[PDB]
Amino acid sequence: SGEAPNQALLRILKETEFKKIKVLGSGAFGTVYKGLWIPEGEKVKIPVAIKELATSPKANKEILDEAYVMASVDNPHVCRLLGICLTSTVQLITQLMPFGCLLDYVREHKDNIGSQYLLNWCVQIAKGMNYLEDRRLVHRDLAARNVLVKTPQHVKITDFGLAKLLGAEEKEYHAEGGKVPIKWMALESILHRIYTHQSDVWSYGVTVWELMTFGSKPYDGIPASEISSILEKGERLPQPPICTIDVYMIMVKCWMIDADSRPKFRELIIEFSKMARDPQRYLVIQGDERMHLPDMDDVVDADEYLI
Ligand SMILES: CC(=O)N1CC[C@H](Nc2nc(Nc3ccc(N4CCN(C)CC4)cc3)c3ncn(C(C)C)c3n2)C1
Repeated sequence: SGEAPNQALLRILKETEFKKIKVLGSGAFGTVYKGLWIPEGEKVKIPVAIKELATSPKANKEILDEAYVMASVDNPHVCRLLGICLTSTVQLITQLMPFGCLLDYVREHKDNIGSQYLLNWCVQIAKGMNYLEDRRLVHRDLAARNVLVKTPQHVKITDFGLAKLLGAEEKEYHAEGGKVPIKWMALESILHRIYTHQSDVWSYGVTVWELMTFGSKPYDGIPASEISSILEKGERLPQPPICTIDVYMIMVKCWMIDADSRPKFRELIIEFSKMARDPQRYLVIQGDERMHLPDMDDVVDADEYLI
């Protein structure tokens, strides 16, 4: 066969199995709800988020593309769809990520986040992305806002509203118009609308910068139309205060002009894993030693060695 059959199950869930309990988020697109899912006859209550959007035939087409992608992934560091409800406007049903997105989380808990948590998040995000790359999937909107927190110890990548699947012999995605976030975009993406796993790596680099600065805005103040010019001249995001040159050098590499010179996600996993073994040698954080939220230099556990 040209390509491999996608045999994922799309699950359809009766409206009467859910119970919206509270708006969680709203704006633009639609709103996201917190709820409970109680499958029929089972004795189980599953905390869920329910994501919708008035009915426009343009919207439903796009939310179903998103369900398609979310239903095709299965990994501890990715959010998968639990199912869809076919109400007048189609709802996506996902597992509830109780602590919200990671951007707001690091802003809110700035003063209580130790280096161990920061480096572990980098390892986990890299594992999710490496998985998405295994599934031949280019995310195209990786950012701190699109990483969610199941616990402070455990995060997952979300938001496949722009994700694209690539043939077994296709190696780029050539996009069109439509608002993409320029400040997380690789250079090739901004000049040529080309996207690859390697341009996800660039976006990974920006996301890591967001975390290290406890939630700063990339090129704060700068109008998007300028970014391509800044980047072309050779400018990048500044080294975060807590960052050793070891860590910042990794961010810089994710931002090479030559996309094949950037690190692979499976390398990002290895490098950050090693740093996670001695956190304080790589991030310098005032008060690090006592923080709480609810030669073997080269040793890597096999679980983190992925080839
Ligand atoms: C950037 C943006 O527009 N967002 C990010 C969050 C939301 N999308 C979302 N949220 C989920 N859960 C959640 C959300 C906020 C909290 N609190 C509420 C109380 N605040 C003091 C602190 C945070 C708690 C939980 C969520 N769970 C699963 N998903 C799916 C769609 C992956 C979620 N999406 C919309």
